[PDB]
Amino acid sequence: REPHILALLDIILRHTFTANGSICEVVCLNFSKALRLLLSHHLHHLRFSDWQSLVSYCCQAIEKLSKQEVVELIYVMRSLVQWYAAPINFVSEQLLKFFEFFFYAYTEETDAHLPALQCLFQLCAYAIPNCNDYSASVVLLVFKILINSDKWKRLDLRLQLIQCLAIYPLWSNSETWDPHRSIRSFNLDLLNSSFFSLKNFLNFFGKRSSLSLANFRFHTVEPKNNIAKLYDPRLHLFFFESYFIYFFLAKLILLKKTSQIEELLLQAELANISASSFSLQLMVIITAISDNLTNDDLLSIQKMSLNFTEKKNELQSWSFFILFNICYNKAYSSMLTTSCKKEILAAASRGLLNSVTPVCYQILTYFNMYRPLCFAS
Amino acid sequence: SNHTIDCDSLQNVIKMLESSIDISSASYDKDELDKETPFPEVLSFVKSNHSYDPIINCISTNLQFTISDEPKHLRDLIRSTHFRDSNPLKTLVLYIMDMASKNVFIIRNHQILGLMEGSLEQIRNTDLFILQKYIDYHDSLINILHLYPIETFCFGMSAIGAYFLDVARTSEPIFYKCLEILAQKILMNYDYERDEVYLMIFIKIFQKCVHSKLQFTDATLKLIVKITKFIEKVFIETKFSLSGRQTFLKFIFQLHVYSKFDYQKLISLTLKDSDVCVIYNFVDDLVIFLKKCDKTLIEGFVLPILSIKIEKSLYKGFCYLYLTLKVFLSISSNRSALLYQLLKLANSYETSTIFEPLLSANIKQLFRIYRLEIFWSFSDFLKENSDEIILVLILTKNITLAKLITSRMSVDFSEKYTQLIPVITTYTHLSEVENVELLNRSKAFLFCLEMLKEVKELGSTFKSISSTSFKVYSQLTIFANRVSFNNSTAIPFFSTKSVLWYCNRLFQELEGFSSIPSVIDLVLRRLAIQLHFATDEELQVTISFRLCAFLCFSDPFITSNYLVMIVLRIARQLLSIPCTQSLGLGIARFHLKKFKPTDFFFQLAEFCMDFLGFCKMEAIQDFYTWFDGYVTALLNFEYEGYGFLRCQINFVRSVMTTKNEW
Repeated sequence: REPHILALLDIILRHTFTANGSICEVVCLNFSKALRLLLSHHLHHLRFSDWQSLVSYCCQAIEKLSKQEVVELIYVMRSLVQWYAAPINFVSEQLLKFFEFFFYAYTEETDAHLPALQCLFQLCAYAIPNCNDYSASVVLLVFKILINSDKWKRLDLRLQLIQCLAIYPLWSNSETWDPHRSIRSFNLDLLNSSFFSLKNFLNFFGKRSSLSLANFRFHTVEPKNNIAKLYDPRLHLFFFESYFIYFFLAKLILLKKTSQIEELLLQAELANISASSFSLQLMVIITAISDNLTNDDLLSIQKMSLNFTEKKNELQSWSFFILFNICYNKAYSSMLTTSCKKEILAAASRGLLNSVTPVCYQILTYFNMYRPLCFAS
Repeated sequence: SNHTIDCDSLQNVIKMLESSIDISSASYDKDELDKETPFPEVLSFVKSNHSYDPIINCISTNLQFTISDEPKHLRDLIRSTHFRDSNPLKTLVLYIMDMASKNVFIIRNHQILGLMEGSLEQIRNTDLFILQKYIDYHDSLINILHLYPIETFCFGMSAIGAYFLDVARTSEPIFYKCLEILAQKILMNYDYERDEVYLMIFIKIFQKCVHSKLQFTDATLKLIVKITKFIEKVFIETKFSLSGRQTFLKFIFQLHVYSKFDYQKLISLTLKDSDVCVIYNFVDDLVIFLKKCDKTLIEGFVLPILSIKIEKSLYKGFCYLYLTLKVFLSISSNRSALLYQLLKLANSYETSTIFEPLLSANIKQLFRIYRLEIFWSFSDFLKENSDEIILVLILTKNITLAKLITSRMSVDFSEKYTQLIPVITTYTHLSEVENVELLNRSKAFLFCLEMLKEVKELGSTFKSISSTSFKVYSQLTIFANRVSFNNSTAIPFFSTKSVLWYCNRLFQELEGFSSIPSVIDLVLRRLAIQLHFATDEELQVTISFRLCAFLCFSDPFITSNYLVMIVLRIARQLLSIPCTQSLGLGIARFHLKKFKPTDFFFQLAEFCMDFLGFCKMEAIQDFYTWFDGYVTALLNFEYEGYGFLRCQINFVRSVMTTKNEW
């Protein structure tokens, strides 16, 4: 019976509150998976008290942890996350207590720890305001795991690391509470390793421009944080979320200058394609924070024009992303830079006569559209 | 203006677009042409049926059907819509035959706990079934849903909306059949109907039906019994559902009727959830439930709900509690109690460390909160607070505890007693029932203590009928915009006749000293400033009732220019408060009557622009008639002539002012 199934799930959660000894419990893991197959969350026989018991059971099992038992713990974490009834602060505290022993011997690439990471992210989603100490500890652990994954060359690993880092106000708080700017430089280096991993054939180009259905400054997804609420809303339509994965991988270091990006722009102008893409991703949200000179903005616009004149698709796309950031920039661009961006948009519109060069209109949407405060003449 | 040539050009453009064939796009173009009209739709339907097999095409067709249903509610648009008349249902059967043919198919009750991948597909499928039923023209739909698989309706909540589409209120039999089908589904598969998502959707649909029509929630005893049985489930009893449970509690609070949820229970549930968003939403729901029912059970408990907890503040559960306390401070009832709760929760230090969490500086700060509200358990700022604290303790029964504290306070007991003697005699008069500048300041402090910390926090509108003149001033404050039987949260002490004795004592004390208009002016200004301009509505109304009662005890000497002027300034301050504007409108008129002979005028004319004609209308009309009489009284002599009040009152009264006076 399904109510009996939920009762058995509650009983198994209560039993898992103990360390369960050294038994492999492979058959127990299979039984738990079968129980979670139906009415895992979703049932009238489960209890919020039973949900708290399951959360404590997950914490205790992770404490006693270190194969089949790993899958059982992953299923328990998934069921606990499915339980919508749980105290956010208590859930975060229990998740941190479990994550202590979890990071004592952790495997981020393993899918068994993936449900644990998802449960920790669910706890931290509401734990940014509540119980910020355990949330900060979990954020530091997630940053270390993201660096470890970025060391690997798998594109999916880079995407998962970027998502875990964005799982992002906790990351911003940790960066603000980091011991020194050297920690920020180390985070930037880890994100650079992630971008290098994303340079493999398993991932698309990192320029991240001409996003599908990108309505600039229209709806949302400009700064990826409600508090920031920056301008230049870049929108993806998964036609693009496929490019937006690499865009977020780059924004792992582009969003924060590690955002005074004036000296960062001065020192990072290496004219590299990946560097150009990272700068383009950074500019739209860090223009005001950088407080760079108008000459710097004009030089960035000129570099974008030069890279767009290059026949390379990646360089031209990075230039288009930089131009889109400039058109809707948190800082006031120079009038000459604005005219140069208008000329670049005119060239893009001329190239739009050919169907291959949609991309042109999507690139610099705020420039393609009537950007606010621009001279009408 | 608009020209028919433009319409003809638009029609020609539509025809040209129809010529340029672009399946779903062609159907959308045909729908646009049909809308522009007030056949091609049949051709578009045939084209769609040529490729009706694909699932993506089916989802697109369902979305198009939803849009076509929206056309009756698009371009206002609910009624007299441009698109509703633009799109006619006539001759649509040929174009709907292919859609109906494609509509044929030939664990938890939600597809996904989070954002389901393509749940809009199932939602639009249910909407397209509803649109087909509507275009055809409710028990048949219920029977079809019962025969249909559970997962099909469980994928999207729109099916529940379809259940809301059926006339449950008009035909209670349909609702009973739906409830029986749900019970049978639960019996056959416990998890199929045991999921909180479907139950919450059904409860929300029932609440929406009750709110829309008075027929719903009446004669629904079987529905209420089924809802209680659903609440009788183990998960419902244990609240295993948090965002869903919070939403259900909020909906119950919004919906006066008998249920298993209460305001105190709602507050307890809000405090139970450690999520800040859920607690804030439940507090907002309770506040919405406020101002429409007695909130004494919540306002009284607000004061002790918030207390200092550094360990919880590290977990920020105390931060959520402080946010709830701030919300309750924004709530009208028991503003002083809310301020006391906030002060108790706050540490009175490290304000910059708090950095105004959840968005204090000047008025909402703990200092101003303690200034406006003083609560008794019964560094330099510490001593400043301890002065009033020891005043309270010597004003309290624990005399020996106060003496011990003063011995530990490095302050002599008699040193404070020299100035606290007036409070001593004040609360000795309070305890008994049914029975020269320094002295003037002492009697002023006694009058203030009669005004504040002694007057009932919930003062009854009705007053003592001991004095016929008191009834006269009660009439003068009740003939205009008066609402009687105005209650509040808590009553510390009521029916204090001793104040009248004070009115007799001051006139005979120290050759009339402490009965001067000046000292009562200081007392009234002190109490009005104690009413901070940012305080909530209920405390403002309570303080207004207090000062109106004090002006009732006031003598004719308060009719002097400065006294009455400060009185009307405070009255305008009350008028700015929305809830207390009713009382202020009434309390103004007598003070205008007293000021007008003394004003014989620039100040009177400047204050004349205090009307409500910009920003209960019958009460305002009565006050406008009174003001018309008053301004005619001012006009008959027209000594200064700078009032310009006749036209000013005529315009707001909505009486056609004459040209001559204009």
